Amino acid sequence: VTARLRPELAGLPVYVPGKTVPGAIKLASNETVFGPLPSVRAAIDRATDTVNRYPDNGCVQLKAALARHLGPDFAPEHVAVGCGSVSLCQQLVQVTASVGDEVVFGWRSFELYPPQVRVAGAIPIQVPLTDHTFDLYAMLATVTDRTRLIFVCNPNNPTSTVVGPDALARFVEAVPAHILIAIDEAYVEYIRDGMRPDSLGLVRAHNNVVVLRTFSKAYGLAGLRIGYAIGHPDVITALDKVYVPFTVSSIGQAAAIASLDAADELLARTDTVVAERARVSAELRAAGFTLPPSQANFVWLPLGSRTQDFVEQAADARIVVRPYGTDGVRVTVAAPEENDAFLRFARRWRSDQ
Amino acid sequence: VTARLRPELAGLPVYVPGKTVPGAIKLASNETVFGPLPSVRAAIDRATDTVNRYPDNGCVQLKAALARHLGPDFAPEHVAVGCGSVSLCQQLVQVTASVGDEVVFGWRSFELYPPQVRVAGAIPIQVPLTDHTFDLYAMLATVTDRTRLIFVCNPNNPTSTVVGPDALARFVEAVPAHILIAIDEAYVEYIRDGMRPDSLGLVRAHNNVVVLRTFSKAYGLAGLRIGYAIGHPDVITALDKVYVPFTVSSIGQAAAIASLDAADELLARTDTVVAERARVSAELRAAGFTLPPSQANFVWLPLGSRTQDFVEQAADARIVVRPYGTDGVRVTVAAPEENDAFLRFARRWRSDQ
Ligand SMILES: Cc1ncc(COP(=O)(O)O)c(CN)c1O
Ligand SMILES: Cc1ncc(COP(=O)(O)O)c(CN)c1O
Repeated sequence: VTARLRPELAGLPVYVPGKTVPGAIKLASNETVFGPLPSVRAAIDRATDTVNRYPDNGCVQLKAALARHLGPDFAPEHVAVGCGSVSLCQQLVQVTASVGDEVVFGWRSFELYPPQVRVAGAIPIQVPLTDHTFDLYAMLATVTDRTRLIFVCNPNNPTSTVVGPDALARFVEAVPAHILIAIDEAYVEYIRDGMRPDSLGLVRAHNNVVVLRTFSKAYGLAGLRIGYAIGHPDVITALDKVYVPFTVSSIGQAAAIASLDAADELLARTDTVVAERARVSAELRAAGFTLPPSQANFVWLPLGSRTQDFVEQAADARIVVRPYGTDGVRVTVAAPEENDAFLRFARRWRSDQ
Repeated sequence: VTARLRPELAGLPVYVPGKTVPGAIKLASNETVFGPLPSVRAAIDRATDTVNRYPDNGCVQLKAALARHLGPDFAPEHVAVGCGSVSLCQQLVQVTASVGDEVVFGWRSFELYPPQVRVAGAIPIQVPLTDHTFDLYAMLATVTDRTRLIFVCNPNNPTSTVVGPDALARFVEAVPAHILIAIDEAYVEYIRDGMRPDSLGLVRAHNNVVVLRTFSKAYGLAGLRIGYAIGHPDVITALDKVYVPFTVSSIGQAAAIASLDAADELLARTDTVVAERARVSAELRAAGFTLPPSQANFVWLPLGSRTQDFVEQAADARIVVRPYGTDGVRVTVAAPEENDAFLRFARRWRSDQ
């Protein structure tokens, strides 16, 4: 006899992380390539002095720094902080959804969403993409009385694309006002070409809109786990009710504050990533690959049934890229020498096809 | 109109942390008082270089070290790691309980249990203590067909006591074998007087027993959030299914590994805390305070309706102690000079009654 566990656990689609392989360049987790700035390193060591003490459960000084960086329309009451935006995704489910409820999102999208929804006893409504892009029209139509939460992943992980900014505004305006809408903006700092939506204006104009952002990519703290949500104080308060206490570490909070102080410097680096993104995209298309327009720090190769082969052969060339079933491969844009290694491999692989 | 949130959120008993008051003596969060060893800071220093990279989702190195420390009868498959044992408490609830299900625990016990149970839509069965100690007989009598999880907090937070080690074994033997029993051993390193149970023996003897331990107290890493569970590989596999990805940070893992390597030095320090505990207990009793026999790094003062006054008066003396309703005050055993400052206050307060 064994302990009786919940029946939902069997076949639960557990999250599978990007691999780390000795000897290989990693283009599978959308990480930026630079270690911490001197001031960030200093804050980590300063926080290390008092590691025997619990963190601030409320991340008070971080919220004050985030509110200031968000501008005059936002105060700390509009900000929740979580142990990665992955934690905030679960907290959103925990404040909205229970047994038999529905959570709507585009698919393929962040692989985190389905299992977290299922843990709540709710059902994920996975709405197909159109041209590798969230289909807001289709998502709206599938709303029912039991729809408790909607995720819009923008830019989308793993397809890299963004919806039209005006289209997003129309969507939010059309959704029944009682349904929480979470706009996942993990990659927002990489959006160019006038495609960034007025996400903060949407949270101002609508009490049911919450925006998720992260320190893991542009701010370079994927190792330390700081995500934040921007929303209406009632929603922020609810998220803080289900927050697992102390999960955002002291060192994480201090490192995040120091990163905010260096934001001009850190955000300027995204311009370089975007330049490589354009170059990687141009070279891949010149080789004969087709891929959608990326607004993130990665590209999406919809290789279908060939994704497994591409990834295995990439591994043989000491390059780690990220497979998504039989849909495609997500390739991070990183250092120029890593991007060149990937491009050389990609040309060679497609020639062999 | 506001976003519709779950009804269970209204009046949820949200976890209230111990206050942190700059300039005051903090005896409110059961923290140890020493900064990290140079070897631990060095491990953090090395990990700081790659904070741009995600942590190991599987905590492979840490699990291996934990399994070595647990001895020849335990391998990594018996160990789950969480972002604090507080996260593992939620994971336990997530693998066992949903709407209508029951979770039984002694009360007063860990403030964390009721809200996490309610977040699952489950029903907390709160079984009164007897002489400030878990009443295993009464808890057994409360078991039903809907009992999905049992918490035994040993030593108990906040009352500081343990049940008899044989009584614990008999309780485990008498609980129906399909019900998961979690033994919360956050303070196990402080148990003396032959009162420590054979919890690892119980795990080996029973597939439905899981033991929770932490790096936050004896190992002095409260700021960095590492807890671990020891159990049957099926339970561990299940806990890892609901684990929020990457929540145990890269720096936390490195610090925890370093702390295991320095376990002889760190564990030896528990003897000094134990000596202070006996000393403080004698000083309080001589000053007219009754208290149960503590096996933790804190004592429990069953002040009843006077706890608010005691805490307020302590606060005015620049001493932070932890109030629990109209039941009592939990006071951490910390540095000798800090304990003496508290004792001075305690004697003063006593004389004013
Ligand atoms: C859309 C999205 N949201 C959240 C996350 C998780 O980020 P964090 O490291 O802040 O948890 C990811 C990971 N790439 C993502 O793609
Ligand atoms: C019984 C018990 N369990 C778990 C915890 C949480 O410890 P951690 O810091 O590992 O989350 C505490 C905190 N005092 C506790 O008292």
